[PDB]
Amino acid sequence: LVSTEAQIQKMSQDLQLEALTIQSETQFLTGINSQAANDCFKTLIAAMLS
Amino acid sequence: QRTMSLDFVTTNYMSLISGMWLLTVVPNDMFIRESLVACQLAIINTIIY
Repeated sequence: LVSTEAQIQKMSQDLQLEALTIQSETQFLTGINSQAANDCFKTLIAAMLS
Repeated sequence: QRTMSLDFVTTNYMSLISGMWLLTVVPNDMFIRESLVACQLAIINTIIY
């Protein structure tokens, strides 16, 4: 999920050069986002430690 | 003797069957090993296992 703001600018100026688009190798499903993977990783660890 | 490096997508099942043809013609001591493996593993996990 996470990267800095300028790396989005650093990855947009070479995206048309190096075509790496299906490197992530996943089948999409409706209701799948990365902000819930980052959320469920935190409410599984922090609900165990407390 | 310039070492090639394959690049492909795993969702393309035809690029893996046509990837069964390079490795059986071009000798595998010529592809780079980080990309010879990930193409040999793509044929294994999808086509023949």
